[PDB]
Amino acid sequence: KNRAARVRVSKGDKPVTYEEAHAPHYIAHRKGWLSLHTGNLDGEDHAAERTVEDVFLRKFMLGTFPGCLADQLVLKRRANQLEICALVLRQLPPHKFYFLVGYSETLLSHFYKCPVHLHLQTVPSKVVYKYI
Amino acid sequence: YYVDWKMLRDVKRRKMAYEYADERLRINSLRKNTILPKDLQEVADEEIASLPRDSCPVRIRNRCVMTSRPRGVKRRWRLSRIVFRHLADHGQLSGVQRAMW
Amino acid sequence: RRKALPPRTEKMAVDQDWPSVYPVAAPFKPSAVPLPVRMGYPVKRGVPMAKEGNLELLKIPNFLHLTPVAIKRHCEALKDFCTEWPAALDSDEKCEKHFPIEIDTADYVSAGPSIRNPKARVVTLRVKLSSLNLDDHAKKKLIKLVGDRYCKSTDVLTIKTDRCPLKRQNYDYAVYLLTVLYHESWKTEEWEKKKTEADMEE
Amino acid sequence: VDVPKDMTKPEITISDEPDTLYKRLSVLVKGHDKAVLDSYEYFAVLAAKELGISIKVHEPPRKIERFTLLKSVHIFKKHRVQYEMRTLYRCLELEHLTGSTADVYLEYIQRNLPEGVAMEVTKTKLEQLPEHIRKPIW
Amino acid sequence: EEVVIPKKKTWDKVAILQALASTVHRDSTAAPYVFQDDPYLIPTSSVESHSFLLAKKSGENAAKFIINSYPKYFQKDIAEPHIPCLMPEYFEPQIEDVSEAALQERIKLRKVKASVDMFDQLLQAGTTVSLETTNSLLDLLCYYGNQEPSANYNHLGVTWRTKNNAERIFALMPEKNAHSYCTMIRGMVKHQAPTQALNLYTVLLNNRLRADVYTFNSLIEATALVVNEKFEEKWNNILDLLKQMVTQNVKPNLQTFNTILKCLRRFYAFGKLPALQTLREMKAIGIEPSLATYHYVIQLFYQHESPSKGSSLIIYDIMNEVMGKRFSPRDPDDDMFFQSAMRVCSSLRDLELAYQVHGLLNTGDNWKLIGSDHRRNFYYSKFFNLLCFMEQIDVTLKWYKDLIPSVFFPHSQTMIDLLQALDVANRLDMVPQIWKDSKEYGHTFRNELKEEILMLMARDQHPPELQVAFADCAADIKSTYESQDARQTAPEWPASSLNYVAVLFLRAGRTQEAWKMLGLFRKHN
Amino acid sequence: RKNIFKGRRLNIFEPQAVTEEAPETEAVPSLWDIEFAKQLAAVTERPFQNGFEEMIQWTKEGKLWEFPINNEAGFDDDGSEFHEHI
Ligand SMILES: [Mg+2]
Ligand SMILES: [Mg+2]
Repeated sequence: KNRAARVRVSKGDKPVTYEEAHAPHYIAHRKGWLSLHTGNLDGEDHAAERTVEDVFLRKFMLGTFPGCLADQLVLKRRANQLEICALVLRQLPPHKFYFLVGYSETLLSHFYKCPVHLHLQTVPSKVVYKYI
Repeated sequence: YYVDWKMLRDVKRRKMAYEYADERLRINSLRKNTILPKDLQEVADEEIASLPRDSCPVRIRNRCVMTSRPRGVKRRWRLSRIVFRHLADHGQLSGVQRAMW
Repeated sequence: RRKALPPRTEKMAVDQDWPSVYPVAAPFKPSAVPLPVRMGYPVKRGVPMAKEGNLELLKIPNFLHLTPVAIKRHCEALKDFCTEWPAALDSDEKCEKHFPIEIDTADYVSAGPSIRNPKARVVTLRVKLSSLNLDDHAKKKLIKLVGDRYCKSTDVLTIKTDRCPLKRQNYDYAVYLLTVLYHESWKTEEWEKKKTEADMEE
Repeated sequence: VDVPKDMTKPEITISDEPDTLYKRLSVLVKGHDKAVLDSYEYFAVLAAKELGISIKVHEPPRKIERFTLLKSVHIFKKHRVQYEMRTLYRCLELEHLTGSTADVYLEYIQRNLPEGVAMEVTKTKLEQLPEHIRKPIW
Repeated sequence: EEVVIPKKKTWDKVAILQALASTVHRDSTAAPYVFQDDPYLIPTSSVESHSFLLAKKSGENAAKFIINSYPKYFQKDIAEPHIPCLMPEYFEPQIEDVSEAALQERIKLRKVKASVDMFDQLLQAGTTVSLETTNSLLDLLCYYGNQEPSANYNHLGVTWRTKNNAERIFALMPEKNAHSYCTMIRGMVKHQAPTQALNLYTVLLNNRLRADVYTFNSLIEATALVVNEKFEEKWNNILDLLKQMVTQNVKPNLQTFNTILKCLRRFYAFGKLPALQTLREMKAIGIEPSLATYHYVIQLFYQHESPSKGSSLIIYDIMNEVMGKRFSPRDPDDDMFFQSAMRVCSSLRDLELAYQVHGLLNTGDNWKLIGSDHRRNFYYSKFFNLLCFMEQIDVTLKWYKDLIPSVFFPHSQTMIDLLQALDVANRLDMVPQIWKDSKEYGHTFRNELKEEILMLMARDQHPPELQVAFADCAADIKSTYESQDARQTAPEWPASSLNYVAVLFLRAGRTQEAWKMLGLFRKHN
Repeated sequence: RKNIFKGRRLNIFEPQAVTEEAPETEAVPSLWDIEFAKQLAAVTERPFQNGFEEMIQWTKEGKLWEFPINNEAGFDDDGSEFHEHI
C-alpha cells in the first residue's frame, strides 16, 4: 500500500486541511505546487541551488514561528526577489509578529543576498476541509 | 557538521582538486601531445604523479547534499532518490508531478 | 484578548478604482479582494471552500494588478518613452534594400540571485550577398572560402561567434570576420591560377 | 476629491545618437501551466495593441520530460514510480520595433512576469554595411 | 535617401517606474503600506502605530546586530551582479598594527577611544602626524564631546567641559589654520558654551585668518546667548558680525538667515521689522528661502493678539509667493513649516488659506516634508477641525473618509468637532455610523465621546424609524460600559449616561427594554 | 497692503552675481558637511508609501535588477576588446 504523504483514516475525529487531504498523485490535478520557480523548466539551469534554499525556508519559518504556523509555506520567486506567503494562527501579540517580520526580512536578505518579501495572513485556527 | 564523515572527506577532496586544477592541466597538456619529445613526456609523468593523491578529478564522488547516499542520486537536483520523492510528493518542487500517460 | 477587525471589503466603494488598491504584484489577500471566489475540489455533498484561509487561491499568480482598466492607464503613460518607426520602411523588401545586415542577439531572464547565462554571448550575423560588391571571381572565392556558412538557395551568409565572453566583443568579432573575408576575396594571389578542372563549380 | 496635483516627474533626454532599428523581435515565454500563459498572452497583446506594434502570437509545440525512480528504499525493483515535468511554450513576435520602443516594452513585460514562467528574447537588429565595406577599399 | 533614422530617447533606469507610479494614487480604505494588510495586524489607533512600527524597526537592528557579530556566517556570495549593500560590515579595526594608515581607519569607523589611544601611541613613537589628520581627529572628538556615538549595543546645563581633550590637543597643535579655529568655535557654540567661542574668535582676528560661512552662523547665535542685553545692543552686535563677514568676503548660506529668525522669536514685538529686512536681503543675495525660513517668519508675527492685522498681511503675501512651487529639502527644520502653517490657519479660521497650504503639500514630493508622526497627526488635527464648520457637511464627509483612517487616527476632541458639524447641519442620521467608526479608531472607551453621542441622540424626539437606529447604537454603547477595560481599577457609569439610554429605549417600540432600565436608577442611585 | 519682500533691506552684503567657479569637491570632506547631508536626507526620507516607491529605492540601491535585463550587467571583463582574447 502506498504511504507517501498521506494521512490514514481513523474514525471521523481527526481534522485534515486541504493540503493533507489529497494524495500525492493529485498534484497538478487538484492542488498546485507549494513553490514555483524557473529552476525546474526544460532548458533552464540553476535548479539545485533553488531546492536547497527552499528546504531551509521550510525549516526556518517553522522554527521562527513555533506553534503559530498553520500549514506549509508558499514560495514565489520573481526576478531576484523572494516572496514568502504564510498562514499564522492568532497566538503571539501583534508586537511580536512585526518583530519577527522585521527580523526575518533582514536576516534572509543578507544571507541569500537577495530581497525578501514576507506576507502574512492570519486565521483564527487551522482550516478544516474534511472529517471533524 | 556534515551529515557523515564520508561527506567531510569529499569536501576536502573537492577543495584540493580546485587548487591544483590549473597546474595539472598545464602538465597534462604535455603528456597528451605526441609532437613533444618522448624524453620530456617521461619527465612530465613523474611530476603529474608526484602531486597529492586527493588532487584528482576522478576521485570526486557525487553524493546527495542531504543524506549523502553514494548512489541513486539525480545529477540535476543533487538529491538522493528517497529525498527527491519526499520533496516531490508533498508538492514542494515546482513543475514536478506524477507521470500519467 | 486582541480581536479581529472587519475586512476592508465592507468599506470598499462600489465605483472605486481597482488599480489604486494593487499598484504592484502582490499575493491574493482575502480581506483586500471584494470578489467572493471559491476554489478547490468540493465535498461529495457540499460547495468549494471560501476565499478566507484557502491556500489554493494563494498559490496562483494573480493578475489583479494587470486589469484591462489598469493596462490602458499604464500603457498610455508609457507612450511618451517611444519613437515612431519610419514610414518608408513599410515593406520588408525595402528593409533589405536600405539595410542589408541583420544581427541576432539574445537576452535571458530567470528567477534567481544571478543573471549570468553563458548562452547569452552568442551573436548571429546574416548578410545577403546580392547586396554586396563582389565580382564574378571574388564571389566564387568567398563561397569556397567560408565553407558551409553560405546557403546556395537563399544566398544568405551566416556567421556565428561564441569565443568572446561578451556580446559586444562577439559583435565586434563578428563584423571583423565579415570585413576580412571581403577584403580577401579580391586578392587574386599567384597560386590561384593552379586551378584543377575537377574543382570548377561550373 | 483631494488628489495630489501633478505628481508626475519623468525626464526623457533626446540625444543626437540615431536610434537602433530592430527588424523583428521574438519573445518566447515558457511555463508549466497553460492558464498563466493564456492570461499573460492577453496582457501582452493588449499592451502591444495600444502601443501600435501589430504583433502575431503562435503556440510552439510542447515537450514532456520523464524519468523513473525506484519505489521502495530496499529491493523491490519490479515496482516503479514515474514523474513528469511539463514545459508549455508560447511565442509572441514583434515586427518593426524601434530601439526606444523596444526598451520600454521589454521592461514593462519583464517586470510583470509571473513567478512560474520565464522568457527569452531574440532581437534581429538591422544596420547598414560596415565602414570598410561601404567605403571602397579595393 | 527616403529614410530618416529617428533620434533615440535616453532616460534613467528608475524613471520608467515613476511614470507608472503617477497613474496610481493613494487608496482611501487601505492601511499604510509599511504595516501588514492582515486585519489582525492592521493598527487600530495612533498609539498602535508607534508601537507597531518601532517594533519592526527594532527587528532590523536586531538582525543587523547578528550579522555584524558573526561576519563569517554571511561571507558567502551568490549575488550577480554584486550587491555591496547586503554584505556584512566591520567595526573592529581590520589592521591591528600601530601605524598612521591604521589610525585613519579607526577615525572613519566612528571610534573615539581607539583613535585617541592610538594617537597617543603614535606621538610617543616619534612618527610625524599630518595636520589634516589631527584636525580630522579633533572634529570627531569635538562633535561627541570626547564620547562614543549612539550604538545599538556594546538637556539643561552646559555639556561642554573645561577639562576636555579638544582644548588639550588644540594647544598641542604646532601649526593652526583657519579651519582649526572654525571647527573649534562651532563645537563650543553647539555645546552651549559660547563664552569660549567668542574669546577664541578674538584670537582668530588677531591671527588675520578669515572665517568660513559656518563660523559666522554660530557667532550670531553665540552673541545673543552670552549676555542678556537689550534688543538694541544685541542688534548692534548682530550688524557688527555682518560687517566683519563682508570684510573677509564670506557669503552666508540659507541656514545663516534661518537661525537669526528663530532667535528673533524671543523678541515677539521688537523683532517684527528687522525680520522683514533679513528676508528681503535673502532675495537680493540670491538664496531662495526654504519652508523653514517662512516657518520662523509666520510664528514671529503670530502671537496671542486679537486683531492679528500684521499676521494676516504676513501669511497672505507668503502664500501667493509659494503658490505653484515645488520645494526641495534645504534646511533641517523644513519639516516644521507645514505644522506651523496650519497653526496660523486655526486662529484665522480661514478655510481658503488652509486649502492653499494643503494644496502646496500635495504638489510633487512636498508631502514628505510634513514632519514626524505626531507632527502629522497635529497638522491634520487643526486642518480637519477647520473642515467641519467652514464648509458644507457634504464635502466634510468626503474629507473625513479620505483623511481617516488612511492618513491619521482622529482624536477624542476631533470626534466632538465632527458631531458639532452634524448637529449644525441638521443631520443626525449618521450618528450610528460615527459610533461604529469611533470604536474602530481607538475611541471604543472614551468617556468624553460617549456622553456627547448619548446626549445628542436623546436630546429631542425622533420618528420611530430614526429612533430605532439610535436605540441600536445605544445598545452597543451599553455593551461597551459592561465590558470596560477599566473594570480592573474602577468601573464607573455616569449619571447622564444611564438617563439618556433609558429614555432612548422608549420611543423605538422597545417598551419591554424600558422596564429593565427602571431598576438601574435605584441601583446606581 | 505692502508686500513683505518690498522695503528696506541690509545693504552690507553686495548682491553676488555668480557662485564659486570651481567648488572644492575633490578634497578632504569636512565632517559637518557630511553631517548636514545625513540630517537633510533623514528628514526627507519617509517610510515607503506604495509598492512602486519601494521598487525605485531598491533599484537605486542595487537590490533589484536594472530592467530590461542584460546578462552581462556588472561584468565588463576588465574593459578588454576581442583582440586580447583572440
Ligand atoms: Mg548518521
Ligand atoms: Mg566516479
